[PDB]
Amino acid sequence: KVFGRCELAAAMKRHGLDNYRGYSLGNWVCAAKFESNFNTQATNRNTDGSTDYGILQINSRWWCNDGRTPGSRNLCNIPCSALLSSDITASVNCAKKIVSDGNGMNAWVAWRNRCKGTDVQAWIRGCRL
Ligand SMILES: CC(=O)N[C@@H]1[C@@H](O)[C@H](O)[C@@H](CO)O[C@@H]1O
Ligand SMILES: [Cl-]
Ligand SMILES: [Cl-]
Ligand SMILES: [Cl-]
Ligand SMILES: [Cl-]
Ligand SMILES: [Cl-]
Ligand code: NA
Repeated sequence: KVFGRCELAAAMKRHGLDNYRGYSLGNWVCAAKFESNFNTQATNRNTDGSTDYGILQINSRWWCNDGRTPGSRNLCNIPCSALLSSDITASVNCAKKIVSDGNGMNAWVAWRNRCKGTDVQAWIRGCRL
C-alpha cells in the first residue's frame, strides 16, 4: 500500500509514535518518506546480504527473519514479510524496539541525513490528527 502524508501521520499517531522517546510525529513521517516513499511493500537488499523491509526499511541483520541472512538475529520476533503489510502495526512495534536500543532514530540513516535538525513539523502541516 502507498500511504498519503496525512493518512500515515494519523496511522502513526494512532499507533503511539507521536513523541515516542521524544521524537515528534514529523520525524517518523519524514523518515518513512525517504526510507520507503510511504510504500509498505518496499524491499531493498544491502551490500552485507541483509534486506530492508517496509515503510521504515527495518533490516533482517538484527530485527526480523527472512530465512536468507546467515547468522542474523530476529529481535522483533517477526517474519520480515510481516513488515510489508497494509497494516503498519508490526513495523511500528518493531520501530519502538529499534529507537529504544541506544542510538534513537539515528538507526535510520535517511532520518539522520534528511530529517535530523530540520523542520519535520512541515510533514504534518495541514492534516486532521
Ligand atoms: C532501524 C533500521 O533497521 N533502519 C535501517 C538500517 O538498519 C539499514 O542499515 C538501512 C539500509 O541501508 O535501512 C534502514 O535505515
Ligand atoms: Cl509527500
Ligand atoms: Cl512534528
Ligand atoms: Cl536468516
Ligand atoms: Cl495501519
Ligand atoms: Cl534518543
Ligand atoms: Na534475521
